[PDB]
Amino acid sequence: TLSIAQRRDRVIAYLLMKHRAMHENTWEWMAAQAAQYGYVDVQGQDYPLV
Amino acid sequence: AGLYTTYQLLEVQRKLKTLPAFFLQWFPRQINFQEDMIAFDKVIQDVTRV
Repeated sequence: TLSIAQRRDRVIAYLLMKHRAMHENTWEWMAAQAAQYGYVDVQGQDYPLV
Repeated sequence: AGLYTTYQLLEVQRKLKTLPAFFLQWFPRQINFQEDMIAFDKVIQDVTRV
């Protein structure tokens, strides 16, 4: 029943929500590290450990 | 007596067992359908990754 325009609309809406939620999960994770250990190790595949 | 002992028949002692419904309380939805099969689509979206 979806047009390819509508499949695209759905998937993009989902991806926007995923991005917002992934950012907010990173905020939660950073807050948890800060509150607990008093420091946070930031890392990534594209971000050296500091 | 002699030919045969006489009797009084007292009321019959019937014992109608049953298997009363217990599990069908968690199956409240009834569908009568003539299609061959029923189909479900299950979708999981983890949104807790950093």
